Amino acid sequence: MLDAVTKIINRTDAEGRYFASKDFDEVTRFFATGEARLRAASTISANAASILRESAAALFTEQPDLLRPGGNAYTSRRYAACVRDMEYFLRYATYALVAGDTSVIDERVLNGLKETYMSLGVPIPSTVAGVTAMKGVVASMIGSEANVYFDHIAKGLS
Amino acid sequence: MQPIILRTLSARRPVQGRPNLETYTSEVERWKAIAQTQYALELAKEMSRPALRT
Ligand SMILES: CCC1=C(C)/C(=C/C2=NC(=C\c3[nH]c(/C=C4\NC(=O)[C@H](C)[C@H]4CC)c(C)c3CCC(=O)O)/C(CCC(=O)O)=C2C)NC1=O
Ligand SMILES: CCC1=C(C)/C(=C/C2=NC(=C\c3[nH]c(/C=C4\NC(=O)[C@H](C)[C@H]4CC)c(C)c3CCC(=O)O)/C(CCC(=O)O)=C2C)NC1=O
Repeated sequence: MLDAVTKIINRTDAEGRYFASKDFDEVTRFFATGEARLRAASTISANAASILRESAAALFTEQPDLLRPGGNAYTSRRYAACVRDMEYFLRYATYALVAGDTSVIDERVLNGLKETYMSLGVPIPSTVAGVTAMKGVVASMIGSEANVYFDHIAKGLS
Repeated sequence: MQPIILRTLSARRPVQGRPNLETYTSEVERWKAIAQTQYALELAKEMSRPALRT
């Protein structure tokens, strides 16, 4: 997969040129923000259970119809699948935050997710509501460092 | 006519044949390689340019 540094390397290699001053400034900016990004990623990892608990509660308080019979989150199995998908979103958001790039979300998460949900009848707007709830819960904990990755997942899903 | 006049004096050069030039030939090959390298650098710079950006 790709992080920011590999993105810069790939760009320069496709141009067939050595790194220049601008590319070095870009990679230094990446190295500068890296430590804050690891702190955010470690905090998310340590508190992942709490984040899932709060975000699932927020989603199912916003939309109580999902849990009632006939809803897409009505069973132990469909509820477990739902919280599992939120777990996926958080884990891959942490990956993207460490990488500094969203291509891992496009490849491992978004590609085929719309068709999976349409095939199964998962309500995509409600899943986006869940991603937004997770974004708020996570921002309440680490700040605004992971906002762009959740926004990426939300745009890709919608 | 009675002075001693010397008509056919031997030359300095020895009777032997020309010495082989193998070492000189190798050193000229080295200079040719050095000269070839600098033009090869220009053509190699041309080789690394991107594909369809004319
Ligand atoms: C039809 C099949 C089906 C099952 C079996 C089912 C169980 C179930 N119970 C849940 C929450 C819950 N479950 C309990 C029950 C516990 N409270 C005490 O600790 C007791 C020891 C114990 C019950 C005897 C409580 C209080 C909650 C809500 C609080 C929470 O989020 O943990 C949830 C999460 C969604 C929600 O908040 O409603 C599920 C999916 N749901 C289903 O659709
Ligand atoms: C790593 C990236 C990745 C993602 C994102 C992913 C999503 C995903 N969700 C699935 C099912 C599901 N996903 C959901 C979740 C929905 N329920 C709604 O109420 C919510 C709004 C919403 C979640 C927030 C549900 C209920 C199912 C079960 C659907 C069914 O079997 O009918 C399935 C089918 C496999 C299964 O039955 O567990 C996939 C592949 N899989 C992946 O490998």
